[PDB]
Amino acid sequence: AKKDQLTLRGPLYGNNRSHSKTITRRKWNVNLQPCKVKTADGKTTRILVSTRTLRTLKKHNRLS
Amino acid sequence: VVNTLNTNLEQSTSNIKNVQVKHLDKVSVRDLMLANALLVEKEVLKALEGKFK
Amino acid sequence: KYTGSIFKRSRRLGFSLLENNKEFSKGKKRKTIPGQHGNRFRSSTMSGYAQQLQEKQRMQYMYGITDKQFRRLFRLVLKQRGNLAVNLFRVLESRLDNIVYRMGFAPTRRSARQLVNHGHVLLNDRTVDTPSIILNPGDKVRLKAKTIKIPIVKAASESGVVSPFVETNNKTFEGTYVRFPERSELPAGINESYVVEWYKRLVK
Amino acid sequence: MQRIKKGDKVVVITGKNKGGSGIVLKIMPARQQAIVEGLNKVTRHKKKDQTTKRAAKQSTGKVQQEAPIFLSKLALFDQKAKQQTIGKIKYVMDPKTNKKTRVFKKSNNTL
RNA sequence: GGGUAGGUGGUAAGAACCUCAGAUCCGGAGAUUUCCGAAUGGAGCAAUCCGGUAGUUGGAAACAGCUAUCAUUAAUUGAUGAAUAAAUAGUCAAUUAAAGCAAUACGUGGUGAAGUGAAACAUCUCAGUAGCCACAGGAAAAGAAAACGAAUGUGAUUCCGUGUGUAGUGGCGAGCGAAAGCGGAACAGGCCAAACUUAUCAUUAGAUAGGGGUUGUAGGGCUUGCAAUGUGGACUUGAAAACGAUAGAAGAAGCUGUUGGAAAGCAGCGCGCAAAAGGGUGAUAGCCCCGUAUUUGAAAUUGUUUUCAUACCUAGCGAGAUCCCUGAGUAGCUCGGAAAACGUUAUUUUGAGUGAAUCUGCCCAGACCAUUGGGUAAGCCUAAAUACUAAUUAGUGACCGAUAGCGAAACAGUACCGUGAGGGAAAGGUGAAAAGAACCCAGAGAUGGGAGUGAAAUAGAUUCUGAAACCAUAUGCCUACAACG
RNA sequence: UUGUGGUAGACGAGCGUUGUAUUGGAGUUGAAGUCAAAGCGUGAGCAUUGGUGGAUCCAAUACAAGUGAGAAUGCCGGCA
RNA sequence: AAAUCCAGGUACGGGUGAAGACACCCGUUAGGCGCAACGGGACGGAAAGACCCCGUGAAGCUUUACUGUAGCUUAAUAUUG
Ligand SMILES: [Mg+2]
Ligand SMILES: [Mg+2]
Ligand SMILES: [Mg+2]
Ligand SMILES: [Mg+2]
Ligand SMILES: [Mg+2]
Ligand SMILES: [Mg+2]
Ligand SMILES: [Mg+2]
Ligand SMILES: [Mg+2]
Ligand SMILES: [Mg+2]
Ligand SMILES: [Mg+2]
Ligand SMILES: [Mg+2]
Ligand SMILES: [Mg+2]
Ligand SMILES: [Mg+2]
Ligand SMILES: [Mg+2]
Ligand SMILES: [Mg+2]
Ligand SMILES: [Mg+2]
Ligand SMILES: [Mg+2]
Ligand SMILES: [Mg+2]
Ligand SMILES: [Mg+2]
Ligand SMILES: [Mg+2]
Ligand SMILES: [Mg+2]
Ligand SMILES: [Mg+2]
Ligand SMILES: [Mg+2]
Ligand SMILES: [Mg+2]
Ligand SMILES: [Mg+2]
Ligand SMILES: [Mg+2]
Ligand SMILES: [Mg+2]
Ligand SMILES: [Mg+2]
Ligand SMILES: [Mg+2]
Ligand SMILES: [Mg+2]
Ligand SMILES: [Mg+2]
Ligand SMILES: [Mg+2]
Ligand SMILES: [Mg+2]
Ligand SMILES: [Mg+2]
Repeated sequence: AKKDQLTLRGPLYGNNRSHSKTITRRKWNVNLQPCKVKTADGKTTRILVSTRTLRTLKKHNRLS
Repeated sequence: VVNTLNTNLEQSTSNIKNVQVKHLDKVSVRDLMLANALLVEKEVLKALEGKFK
Repeated sequence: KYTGSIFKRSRRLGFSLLENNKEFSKGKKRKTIPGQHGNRFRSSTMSGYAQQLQEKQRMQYMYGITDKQFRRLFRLVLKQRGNLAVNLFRVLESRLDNIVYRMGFAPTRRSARQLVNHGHVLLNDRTVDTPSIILNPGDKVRLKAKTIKIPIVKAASESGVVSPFVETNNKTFEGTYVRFPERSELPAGINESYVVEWYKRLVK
Repeated sequence: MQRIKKGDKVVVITGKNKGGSGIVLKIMPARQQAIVEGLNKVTRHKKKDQTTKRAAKQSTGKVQQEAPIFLSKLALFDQKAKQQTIGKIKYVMDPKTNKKTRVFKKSNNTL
């Protein structure tokens, strides 16, 4: 599914309000961008993660 | 009409579908005027005046 | 929803946030939890009332009461004549199982209560199953014969041990009293009267 | 135990037959009836059927048999007493054999 | 174990047996449990087909019997091992769990309309309802203040009444509608991270396993003393006792006469009651029977509570130092949405982006600032009151009484309809007892008329009572020159 | 004394069905049901007798309603 | 068997009438009841008119009617040196 692999945070369903307040259901998708990290002997394994998690990995020295 | 819930009296008058025994806080208008006859205890009567106030 | 592999993600980070929140190290604390909660008390600085609360707890435990029942009994005794500091003591000590424990046919007050609930207990103008009836100073409590048919008997001995505010003859199973317990027979475990004022604030 | 058993003398206390003494030959507990010899004589109109070795003859005319009677209408008959009378029974247990035994309540006669 | 003298399940008679060395029957505990079905050795058109492996018995072998085992995924462990040295991917083996179903009912979460109303309609309502899906549990959810809110105030959550159809919110239209406070049901608060310290990891630890700690009238750690050996739990194992649940035992009291087929009705004279609830017995029985009130009883399984011991947690008040720790892609902010009564806004939440501080700190008191005051976010667990009844036991009905009551009183989700999903009926009563009509006559027979049983046969299996419409027969009157609601 | 035609409609007074609560009463010497007849009422309605029928029913005062059928190309069953 | 059927014992002429009568008014004619025929009438039967109108009805279709939207395209921003 279109979801992160580190966390379980997925899409967010909501309303598409326009002028005249017409209601149409829409979906916000998370920015799943590929990322490589070093775990278990630094073994890089591409993992589709959200940019938010990408920032977290970068600050946590993990992303190297 | 009984104030102290005697047990010997309650053991009897239970196989008699006709007669019945009740406490002062249990009798109502209908039970009173269905009686056509009633035997009232003296201390029940003293409590009666107290309840009326 | 796939091969979540908690090892894969947990080790993937080794600290992170989700990792540490879940950190399997998660012990049991399954004895820490119970006991400390159990029941506490002490007195503080800002409210004073701390003493009242602790004393209330002690008194309720001495007789095995729920706070709601206590509020009911205080409401009952509150209205009458005046400085009723002699009435509520009799009210708190008029419990049937309380009388059964001071009567001496049970090892402990709650055990006596269990007996009462199990239908051991015979009264005068009535009988008894509920362990909460308020008894009158001069009332009899003839013990059953079935209980004696189960000789554990060890009890009868306690009966004589007694406390002066209870007059019960051993083996013969009978009891009544007069001169309701004075404060001497209500020992210093709980002997104060500002718990009364605590309930006056909390209960109208 | 049971009020009526197979064998003891019994009489009828209600119906067309009054004071009919007899011996119970069989008891159906489920429908609560009792076959007593000499009482409730019914006469089935015996037809003729021939489909078996015994049915080849099956000689049956006006055979009179026994009709079942409700156990409520039955009452035990006393024998030990010099003056026999109809009464009700108890279920005393004598410690001599520790076995339940029927005893009448208007006398002291066993069974 | 209880309990007896009958039993071999119903339409069901007969034949043949069993049973007093204690049968059938009731209760507790076990044994066996074909095939399909989550189905799981492989397949497949369900109740079928085709096997592998390791044993063991016959055969001279193929083979055939008799056993056990053989699915997938996830976790742990071990062995083996690519591109490519090492190492992984991968492969194999062992152990432990998961699959599914149902209670036409309750819970949580995700998703989520339309008919309709607004007398049209798009904002709005309907409605976060129906439906779809995921996960449970015996309840679930929630939960211990970065809170309410305006005070010399209350002090987890949940549920009920009121506050009130109030403040408010609404093409300010249709409509929607709290949060405080007050009265009640129940009541319980707990535990980690970090400091500091111990031991070990090529100790590059930034990791593992322990001691220490759990906060707001700030708490804890650092150093230094006094008082403590207790009280209490949401608590483990045992032992004992009590109250029950799953079969049961005992359990009082009536005769006579009359109508009647039959008495229990009616009448006379009695009797018992902690039993006058009910059912049956040829009509309407307190005393005919079974029962009921009441007193009792468990070998075995199981529930609740209590007692004792036993593990495991749990403890106060000071002094000094002025040092350290208190949860970060977090709280805020911007851009689009939403939750709350609110149609987006102080508070809560988040898809994208950015991004702080560290008790003289941070958040809140409906924009915002200052003063005052309240509270300690970014970690976890939490009984009780609360929601519901497919099922087990007891019971009740100014509830229904075969067109009613569940669709289904009978063998009803059946017959039947449709490829299928699906749709879906009608139908009860002889008599106290079959004593269910032997026999005679007519007829080919069914059947009918007698006979017989029965109180009744015009109660006869067409089987309680038998209405009208409808069809025939007949006593009496009228009617074939007569225009007719 | 003045009145009494009447649809929509307003108001008032009553009848009838079933059950419940209190009183009393009838019933295998025959209740309900059901059919017939030459009765009584201002109206809904109410009796008497006889046949059939085989076990419940009636009167008074109150109470509660699935309480009143001629029509809906009404539903079901039967019969023209 | 079938649709049909308010109960019928169901004439004609002129007139009348909700405006075209088996049934009303005034006259005329006609014994009771069938059978075989043919269709004049019973505004005959079957189908709650499809034409027309009405309803602040439904549905399908169309467009520079309104309000939106899938898709396509452009820019900012993150991945992004
Ligand atoms: Mg909408
Ligand atoms: Mg046995
Ligand atoms: Mg709409
Ligand atoms: Mg509308
Ligand atoms: Mg409308
Ligand atoms: Mg929970
Ligand atoms: Mg018992
Ligand atoms: Mg018995
Ligand atoms: Mg008896
Ligand atoms: Mg009876
Ligand atoms: Mg804020
Ligand atoms: Mg909303
Ligand atoms: Mg502060
Ligand atoms: Mg904090
Ligand atoms: Mg039905
Ligand atoms: Mg019917
Ligand atoms: Mg079929
Ligand atoms: Mg005949
Ligand atoms: Mg017939
Ligand atoms: Mg009939
Ligand atoms: Mg003539
Ligand atoms: Mg003529
Ligand atoms: Mg004429
Ligand atoms: Mg008038
Ligand atoms: Mg009536
Ligand atoms: Mg009659
Ligand atoms: Mg009706
Ligand atoms: Mg026909
Ligand atoms: Mg004209
Ligand atoms: Mg036509
Ligand atoms: Mg029309
Ligand atoms: Mg329109
Ligand atoms: Mg419309
Ligand atoms: Mg682009």
